[PDB]
Amino acid sequence: CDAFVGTWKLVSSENFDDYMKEVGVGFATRKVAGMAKPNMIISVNGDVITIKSESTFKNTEISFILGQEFDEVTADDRKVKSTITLDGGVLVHVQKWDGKSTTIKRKREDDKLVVECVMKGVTSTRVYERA
Ligand SMILES: O=C(O)c1cccc2c3c(n(Cc4ccccc4)c12)CCCC3
Repeated sequence: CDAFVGTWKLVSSENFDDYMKEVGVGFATRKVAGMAKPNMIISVNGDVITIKSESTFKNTEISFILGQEFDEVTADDRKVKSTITLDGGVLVHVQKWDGKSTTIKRKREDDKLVVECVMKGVTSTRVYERA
């Protein structure tokens, strides 16, 4: 996947706080993460895709091969098992930890990068446009 390549800035966000809460993020991390307006920088080198989110809150980075599970430390310090695939042009990122699971879909829509975060009954949607 490469249509995802480029530098992206968060422009809008709905229900993210509820999302973080449901995932289990403590209030302190919720406050500073909810107010963050991170840049998402996505690059690809062959089979390795790298995605960085930079913000004053925290900088994070993952690098992976489609279909290969990998260990991740999240901005909220969860140690999760992550598995990202490309499905109908949508990057589907799954995190599993403690028998729980959350799903993050990244898609390209017009000129937006759209992010859908799902946990249990909560769905948060985030939009990012080119910088
Ligand atoms: O829009 C995001 O960057 C984002 C997308 C999906 C899930 C998450 C979580 C967070 N962000 C935002 C974020 C992450 C790293 C750096 C800045 C902002 C998500 C914060 C920690 C809990 C889970």
